[PDB]
Amino acid sequence: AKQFLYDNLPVVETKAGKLRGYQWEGTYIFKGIRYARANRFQLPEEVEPWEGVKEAASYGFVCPMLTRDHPQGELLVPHRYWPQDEDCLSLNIWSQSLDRSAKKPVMFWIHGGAFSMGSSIEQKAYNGENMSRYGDVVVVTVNHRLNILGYLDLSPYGERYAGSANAGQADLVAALKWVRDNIEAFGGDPDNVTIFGQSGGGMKVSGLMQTPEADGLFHRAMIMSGVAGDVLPYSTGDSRPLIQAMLKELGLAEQEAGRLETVPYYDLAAAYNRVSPAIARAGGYIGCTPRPDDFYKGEGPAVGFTDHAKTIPVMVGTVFGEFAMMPLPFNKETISEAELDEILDKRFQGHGKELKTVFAEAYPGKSPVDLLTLDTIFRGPTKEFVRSLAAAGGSVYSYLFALEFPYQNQKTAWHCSDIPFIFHNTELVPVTNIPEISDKLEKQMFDAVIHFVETGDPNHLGIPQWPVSTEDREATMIFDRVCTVRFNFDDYLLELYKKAL
Amino acid sequence: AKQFLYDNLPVVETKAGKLRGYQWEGTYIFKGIRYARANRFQLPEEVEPWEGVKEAASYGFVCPMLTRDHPQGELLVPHRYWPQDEDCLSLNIWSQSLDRSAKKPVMFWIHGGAFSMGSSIEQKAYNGENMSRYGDVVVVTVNHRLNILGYLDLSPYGERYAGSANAGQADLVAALKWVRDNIEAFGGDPDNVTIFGQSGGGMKVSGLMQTPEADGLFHRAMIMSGVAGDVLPYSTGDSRPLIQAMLKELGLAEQEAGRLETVPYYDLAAAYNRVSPAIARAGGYIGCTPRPDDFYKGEGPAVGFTDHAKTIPVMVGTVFGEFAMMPLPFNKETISEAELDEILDKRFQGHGKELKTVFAEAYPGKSPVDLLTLDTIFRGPTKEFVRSLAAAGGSVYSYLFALEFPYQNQKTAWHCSDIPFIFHNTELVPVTNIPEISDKLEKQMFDAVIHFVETGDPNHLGIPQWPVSTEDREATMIFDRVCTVRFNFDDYLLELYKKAL
Repeated sequence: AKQFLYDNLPVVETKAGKLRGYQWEGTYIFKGIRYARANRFQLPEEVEPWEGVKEAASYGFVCPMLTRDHPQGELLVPHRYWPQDEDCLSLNIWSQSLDRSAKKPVMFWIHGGAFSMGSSIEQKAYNGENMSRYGDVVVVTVNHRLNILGYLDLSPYGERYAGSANAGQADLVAALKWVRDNIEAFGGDPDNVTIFGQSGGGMKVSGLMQTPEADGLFHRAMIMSGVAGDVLPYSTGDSRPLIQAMLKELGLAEQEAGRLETVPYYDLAAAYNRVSPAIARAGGYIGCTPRPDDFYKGEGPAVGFTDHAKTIPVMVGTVFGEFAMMPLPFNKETISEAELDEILDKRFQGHGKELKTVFAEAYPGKSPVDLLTLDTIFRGPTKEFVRSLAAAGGSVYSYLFALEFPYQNQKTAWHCSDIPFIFHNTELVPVTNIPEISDKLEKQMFDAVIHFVETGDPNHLGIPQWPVSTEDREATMIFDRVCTVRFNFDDYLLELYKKAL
Repeated sequence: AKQFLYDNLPVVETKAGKLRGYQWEGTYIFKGIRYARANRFQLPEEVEPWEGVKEAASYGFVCPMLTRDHPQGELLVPHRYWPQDEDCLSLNIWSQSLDRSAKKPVMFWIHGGAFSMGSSIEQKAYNGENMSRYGDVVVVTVNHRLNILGYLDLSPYGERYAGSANAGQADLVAALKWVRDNIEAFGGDPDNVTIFGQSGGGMKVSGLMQTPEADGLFHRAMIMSGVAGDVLPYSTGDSRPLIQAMLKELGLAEQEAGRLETVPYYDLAAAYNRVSPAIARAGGYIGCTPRPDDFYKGEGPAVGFTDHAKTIPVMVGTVFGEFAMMPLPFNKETISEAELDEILDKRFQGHGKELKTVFAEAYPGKSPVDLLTLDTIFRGPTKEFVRSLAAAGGSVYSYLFALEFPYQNQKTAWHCSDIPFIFHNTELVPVTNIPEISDKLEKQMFDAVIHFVETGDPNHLGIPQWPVSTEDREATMIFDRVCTVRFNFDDYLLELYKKAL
C-alpha cells in the first residue's frame, strides 16, 4: 500500500498555463514540463500559452545523440534511457508543497555526460523524491541541447545562428528563467536556487557562473568531479572547416548552409561522425564543448572569475578513484606487501617506498594498494579551482569522497559513485549499500548539502568542523567511514605521484 | 540500508561459459545474458564460448525499432527504454536461490508492443524481483527480434534467409532452449516452464503453442489481452513486391539484395516506412507479424490446434476497457442520468435503454457510463479462443480484469493495467495503488498465478471457485473490488453492442 493521489490535487498555474501532476508517498511530482522551444542552431524561446489544464506526469523527450550508448557497468552506475527528439527542453519537479508561501530551497540539477550525452533521468539516482522528502526542498532536473545541437558554432553562416556555439548553455539559462517565473507555484524560493551538477554537469555549472546572462538566476553552486583541465579540452577555433566538410558529405553547396537546419538528425550526426576526426587531427574546432565568447567568458581559473561569480558560494568535490572503472588485476584484500611493492616499484620508477610513506600520511586508514587507483585527473584541477576562487574573494568548501565499496574487494570510489549519496538515493544503487556504513555517510553528506543551501554553511552535528577553504589553505572534508577534515593534505602526495610516473 | 552482495557469490556455469551476477534484497539477479546471436534476416545460432567469469549485471541491448515512442501516458503505463542494437538476443533472471535442487517454477515473460516494439524491460512492471520473491519462482524476461528484423520473409532471395518470416519466433525458441539447458543453474525446473505475455506477447505465446519446434520447451501458457482477431491482422502473401520496393527506394539493384543485410538499420527502416503503406493498400504483404508456414502452423481457432498445443493448460484474460486509453469527455461521477442517456442513445442508435438493462445484468456493480469504454476488440476473439481450445480437449481458465482506478474519476481498466498486478508490482505503478483495495486484489491475482504454475490449478482460498471453461460454458473469473465467477455472462451484451453501431 503506497500513497497515490491525482484527481483532487490542486492545479498549478504557470505563466504560460495550468498544469497538473500527481502525488506519491506525499511528494508532488511533475514531469516533462516544457520550459522552451528551439529551432536547430538557434536560441531558445518561451513556450506558447495554452488553455485548460495540461497533465505533466510523463518524462519528456531527451536530446538526440551522435552515438549509441553501451552500458556494461550498470552496477557502478545504474542508467535510464528515453526516446530522443529535438523538442527536448523540459524539466521535472519534486516538491513537498504547492503552497506559494512555502518558499523552500530549489535544487537545480544539471546532468553530466560530457556535453554530448545524458539527460535529466539518465541515472536512476537522478530521481528527486528522496532529496525533496528528506530535505524539504524543491528538486528540478533538466534537459537541454547536447553535442552538435547545443554546441556547434554556425554564426559564421549568419546572425540567425547567433550563439549556437553555446546554445546548450543558453537553454539552461532559459530553464533558470522559467524557474524564476514559476517555481513559487511549486513551493520553491526563486531567490534561493542552487545549481548543482556532476562531471560534464559540473562543467556546465562552472560555465554558468561565468555567464553574465545568468547572473542572479541562481545563488549557490555545487560542482562534483567537474573540473579536469586539459584532459577534457574545450574545442576552440574556426568552425568553417568543420561545417564545410559536413556540407560536402551531405551533398550541400556552401550557400546552402541553411539546409543544415532541417537535415534529418541521423544524417547530420553521420556526417559529423565521419568528417570531424580528420578535422580534430588537424587541430581544428569540432564543437560539442562550450566555447568562450561574449556570452560565456571562459573558466575562472584561466580568464578570471567575473565579479558576480565571486559572489556565488560554491561546494566542490571529487572522489578518490575517479577513472579507475576497470577491475583491479588482483585481489586487493589478499595481495601481499611484497607483490604490491614490486608493482609500485615498476609503475613509479622505484619510488614505491617513499610513495607509501607519503600515502600513509595523507591517507592513514587506507591500504597502500589504493595508490594504484588514486585520482590525479580531477583532483589537481579542482584544487586549483578552490584556490583560484578563494583568492578572488569567493566562498568555497571542498570535499573528497573516499568510501570503499562491497565490490571487487573494496573497490575505491569511482566517477559518479557519490551521486547516490548526495541525492539520498543509495536505495536506488545496489552496490552503495553497506551495513552499518552507508546509511550513516549518506545522511552525513546529504544533511551537509541541505545545511549548505539553507544557511550557506554545510556544518552540522554529524560531521567534523568544516571551514571554508582559503587561498593558501584548502580544508578538505574527507567523506568516508570516518569523516575527517584535512588541510593541504595531498599536496606532496600529488607532487611525488606525478614526479614518479 | 538494503541487502547487497557481489563478492564470493556462486559462479554459475552455462554451456558457453561461466557467469557472475549479484544479490539484492535476498534475490539473485542476472542481466543481459546473451542466449543467441543472429545475422540480419537469418536464424539464431548459439553464442561463442568464453574463458573465465563474465559479469552479467547490465541489461543488454534491445531491438532496433521503425519509429520512436512518444510516451504521453506514463501514469497509465510506466515505461523504460534502452540503447538499440541488433545484438539484442539476451534475457534477464531473478531467483531466490542458485541451488540446482530447488527446482522452482519458471516464469518466461514475453513482452508486447505488437510484434514491432518493446523489450524485456520496456515496462517498469516487467521487473522480476517481487514475483520471484513472493512466489519463490525463477523469473525470466527476454528480448527477441521485432518488426522487420524479426518478421520479414527473405526466402525468395536465397537460402541463407530461410525462416526469416518468423525469425522473431525462432529467437524465442532459442531462448526457450537456453532455459532448457541452463535454468537448473538458477534454481529453476526445466520441466515446469510457464510462458506468459500481454498484448503482442500474448500473441507470441499462442503462436508458440502452434510451433512444433517449441514442443516440450514449456508446459503451461498465460495470455493477457492477447487475442484480437481481424483488428490486428497478421500479414501474409507474396513478399517480393515489398522487397522490390525497398530495393528501389534504397537504390539497390535486383541482386544487390545482400546489401539489405548490411545497409544501416536507419536507411532500411526509413525505406520500409516509406514503401510499405502503398503496398498494404494494394493488399500486399508487409510483414511485422508472424506468418503461417511449416514453422508456425497458424492460430488454433483458424487452422486447428496442434496435438501438442492441446496438452498445454492456458490462463487467458482481457481487461474491461482495453483500448479506452484517452480520457472521457466528461466527469464519469458527475454526469447526470439524463445527460448520459442522450450520449448513449447518440452512440448506440437509440438502443440506450436496452443496453443499460443488459449491461446492468452483466456488470451489476458498474455505472452505465462504463458502457462507453467497454472493450469488444479483445473480449470477443478471446472468448472464441477459449471455446475453440476447450472444444479441442484443452484446459483453459478465463478471466476479466474490471478494477476501476483512482484516476480521472474511476477510470475503467485499460490495456496493460493488469500487468502490475500479475507481477506483484503495483508498488512500481503509482496509479494502481488504492487504499485497502489494490493490495488485496494484487494478492488474489498473484497467488492465482502462482497456484496455476505450481499445480495447474489457480484456485486458492483468497478467491471464488474458479472452474475451467468448457465448449459451451465460459466460466469467467471477474477480478475486481469484489471478485466473482460468471457464466456466459456477456454474450448477449456483446451481441447487442455490436448491432447498435
